[PDB]
Amino acid sequence: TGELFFRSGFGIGMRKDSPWKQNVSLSILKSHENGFMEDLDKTWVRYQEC
Amino acid sequence: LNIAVMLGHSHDVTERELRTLWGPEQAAGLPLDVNVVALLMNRTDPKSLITHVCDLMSGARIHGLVFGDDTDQEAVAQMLDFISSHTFVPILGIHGGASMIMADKDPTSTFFQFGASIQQQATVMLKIMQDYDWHVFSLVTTIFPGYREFISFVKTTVDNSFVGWDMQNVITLDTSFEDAKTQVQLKKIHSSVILLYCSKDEAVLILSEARSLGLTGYDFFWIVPSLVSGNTELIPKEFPSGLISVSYDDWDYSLEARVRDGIGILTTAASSMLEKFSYIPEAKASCYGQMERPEVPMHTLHPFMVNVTWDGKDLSFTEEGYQVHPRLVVIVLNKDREWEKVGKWENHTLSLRHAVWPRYKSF
Amino acid sequence: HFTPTPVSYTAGFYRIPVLGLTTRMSIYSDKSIHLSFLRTVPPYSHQSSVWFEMMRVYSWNHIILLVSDDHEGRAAQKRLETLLEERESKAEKVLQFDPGTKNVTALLMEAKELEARVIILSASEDDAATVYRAAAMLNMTGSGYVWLVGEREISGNALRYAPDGILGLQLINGKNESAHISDAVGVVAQAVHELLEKENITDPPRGCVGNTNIWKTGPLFKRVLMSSKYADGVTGRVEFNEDGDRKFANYSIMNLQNRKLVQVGIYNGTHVIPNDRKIIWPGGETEKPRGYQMSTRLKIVTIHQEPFVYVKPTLSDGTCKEEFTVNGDPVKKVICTGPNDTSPGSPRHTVPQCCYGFCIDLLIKLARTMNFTYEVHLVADGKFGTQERVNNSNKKEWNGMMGELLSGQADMIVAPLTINNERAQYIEFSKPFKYQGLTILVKKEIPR
Amino acid sequence: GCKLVTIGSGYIFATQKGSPWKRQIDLALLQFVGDGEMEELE
Amino acid sequence: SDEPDDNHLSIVTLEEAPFVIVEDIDPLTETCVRNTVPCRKFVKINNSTNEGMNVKKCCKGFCIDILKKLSRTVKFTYDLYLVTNGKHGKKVNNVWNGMIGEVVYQRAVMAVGSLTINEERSEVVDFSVPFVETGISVMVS
Repeated sequence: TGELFFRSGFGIGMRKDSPWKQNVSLSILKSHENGFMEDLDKTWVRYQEC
Repeated sequence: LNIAVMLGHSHDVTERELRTLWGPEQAAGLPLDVNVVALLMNRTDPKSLITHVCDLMSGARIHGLVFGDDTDQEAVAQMLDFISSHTFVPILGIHGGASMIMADKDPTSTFFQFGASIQQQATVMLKIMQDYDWHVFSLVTTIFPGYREFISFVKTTVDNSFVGWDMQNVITLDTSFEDAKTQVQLKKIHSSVILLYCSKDEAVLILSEARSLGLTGYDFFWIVPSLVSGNTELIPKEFPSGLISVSYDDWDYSLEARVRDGIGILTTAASSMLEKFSYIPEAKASCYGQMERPEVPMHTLHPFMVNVTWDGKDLSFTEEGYQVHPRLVVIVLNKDREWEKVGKWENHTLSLRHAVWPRYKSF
Repeated sequence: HFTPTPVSYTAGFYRIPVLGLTTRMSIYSDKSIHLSFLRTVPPYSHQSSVWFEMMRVYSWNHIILLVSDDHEGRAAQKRLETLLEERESKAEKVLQFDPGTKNVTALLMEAKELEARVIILSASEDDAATVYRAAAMLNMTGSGYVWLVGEREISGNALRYAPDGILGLQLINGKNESAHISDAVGVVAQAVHELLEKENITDPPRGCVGNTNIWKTGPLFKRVLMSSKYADGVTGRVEFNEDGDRKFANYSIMNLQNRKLVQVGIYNGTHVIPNDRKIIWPGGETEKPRGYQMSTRLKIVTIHQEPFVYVKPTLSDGTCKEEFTVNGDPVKKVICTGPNDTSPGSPRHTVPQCCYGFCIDLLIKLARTMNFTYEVHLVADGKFGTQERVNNSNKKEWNGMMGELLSGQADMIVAPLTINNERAQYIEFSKPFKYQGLTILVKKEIPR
Repeated sequence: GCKLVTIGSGYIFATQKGSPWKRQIDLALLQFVGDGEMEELE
Repeated sequence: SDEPDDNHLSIVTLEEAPFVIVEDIDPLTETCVRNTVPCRKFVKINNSTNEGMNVKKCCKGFCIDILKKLSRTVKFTYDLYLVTNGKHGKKVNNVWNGMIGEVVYQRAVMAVGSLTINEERSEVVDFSVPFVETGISVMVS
């Protein structure tokens, strides 16, 4: 019940001097654009009901 | 065995001999034959240091040191380094310039002082801001050597607080006799409680300016520590009501009470010597020779000054020689501008006050 | 140990200014206790600023700092950290020592764990010499292992066990003290003739008896000495810092080559002049090395959260099974080292346990597209971890997963972490997966 | 009248460089989402 | 008698309802409407004379309330104009138009919009935090 309280995103724990924020976030853009987010929606999220 | 005492001209010498006799007949009856040599002076003078110190080091290698002066020069306690390192004799600083702690205690220093313990100053100032809920600040220091320390104390101990103290920035007056730049930096005060860390003459200057700035109004408040109060015997003119200091003054104490307390501290350190040794590293002979080395093979009082308790009062000291259970007489100026007893910090370092919120009362 | 304390402080009863001629012990540079003591020769901590110039010539970001814990050492640490955080450059490690460390080998094995091979040194001579032994002993000297050395370690046996190609420092006109005599007498003479132009010149006390008063023109001595400029010195411009140490005294950077110092670096105070004598970097070639070498081995600790990480046991082999999804697809599974009794104050036994979920699929996608390997662990706490107080009631510290990244133990959090502003102040997220928020479990009521 | 039904019940498909402003803007947005003033605009 | 100041942020966005809703100058004894900022359009004279007269027009919406919040939090000055050439960004032999054309060619040093943070756009332009959730939806009767 209720709305999404504190609407944030689910990110990755990355140190500030980590140089690989870049291409990982590019792969994140690919996951949103090519539906790999939707692929995990199929493969882990959307199975069950009552 | 031997304790040397140099004082400001004050309560007298035979009085201190009677105080030593009463401390000897009081308690902890001393297999060591403790013998004390005391004098009254008024000097900040190093030839007096050479004469008195070297002539008492020639005489029977005196092992204890107590110093309560009627002085204010801070660097004297810093010049006790060469006694602590060219005699390696432990030093006790109760009043005077020996009280003025600005010497961060070296591993070669043998300092233990009844003076205004700096970390405890910062914590007690913050608990004063707690206990009447003065969350809104204004911070004015200067750039005397050692005030950037206090800037670090205020910043860290507010940032280590979940209270969320309302911060107005540390307004550091750069040099003296600016008198236009100081007024520009002190028109930047826009709150009630003004926290000062300065000298005494600069406090005269800042109060003379702030009586023109309108900041010495009597809904403002003024909590200024023992850097400016110092001798409560000296009450200069421009210092109004509601000035709040934190100092180890003999309002709650006397001279000879603290004398007997500190001699008892030395005798518990000497009893811990007689526990862990059965012999004592003697004091040096002369100021004019270095015979073999400074090898402290018999391990002087720095582990032995750790644990000291007297008469229900833990007179023990920290790693940097500050008081574990401190005294911290908190003293507020009133209408008559009289240094009077308000706060205490002897019970688990907790405040013991009069619940009088209003103190700036038309001086 | 007869570096000059006593004459200085016995002049420091009544706040009398003293100029240390060639002293480099930055204990004396501490204004808080050493009141009125200024120098014609700046100490090594000013040299700390000089190494930042190396940064802007040699383009570094990963820094190894080695400090024998001294008031000199901690003051140099303060200057280093200020000049880092002004340019936002970030050091990796500051390992700490006493003068006398010989079992450096544990801290050396810690030093084997970095991209950086940039070694900045501040300790005594024999400290350095034994380290040049133990690290060489590690092997730890190869091209990239660049030794950035204070001049105390350019004396004694620190000279005699160091390798070659080491960048060291030399202050120009440090030892010819006759030039210091000429410069200092010119400076103090015109400073006196600045003093005599002022007013209320207080009389200097004859006796050290009865003179119970500090100098009044003490700060006026200080205002003369800080504000006087002497461009016509033998050493260059005799003009001071806000430390009373000289600005723009000429610097040189040297290289033991067959243990023979070779001139490369020249500074007025800041102006970079590399000499034509090349820098053979102190292992291999003259190529500017990289303290940047990745491992593609990512320390991951995983929060016990299903379905994100289903934490199930392995087989009796310690290995995961052969299972399938609902789709009949074999699950990407991870052996995860983690405790059995996942509670505080319990016998915790690091067991391989199977892990299942979103983030494993994500990491193997990133293994394919990114070419990294992943070192996956379970949380001993089972918690995220916040800023809470440790005893003495002020120690605000990040706990849990935040405490694991901020201690160097974990290098990655691959877990559904909500974007937190305070966490982003320390540990910055990538682009987030799911734009979600908190919801509320309410019970299903029974029918009538 | 709102008989015009969009895609599902909210089923969403398709699920300057070097400025120092980025930290300021992003921590500010963490403050606003932590305070919900974007929800006030909503 | 200089006093240099670099606080003026050229923010040139599209008319995007309800993020950006542009009104005209109201004759309310001044040019001051309670929620508006004047925004200088380039109102072209003719087709042959394309001289865009910078006409101040009243401005409201989400993003202008957000820039008011940033003048209250980040506390700087923000220069509002409107986009005429292109809408967001067009790879016209990778010569960007619209928002991205104003960002890359630094016409709009700052650009807010209702900008979709695309992977192709993140290749070219950096982006902030998402502040409004979106994606692709389908509207039907």
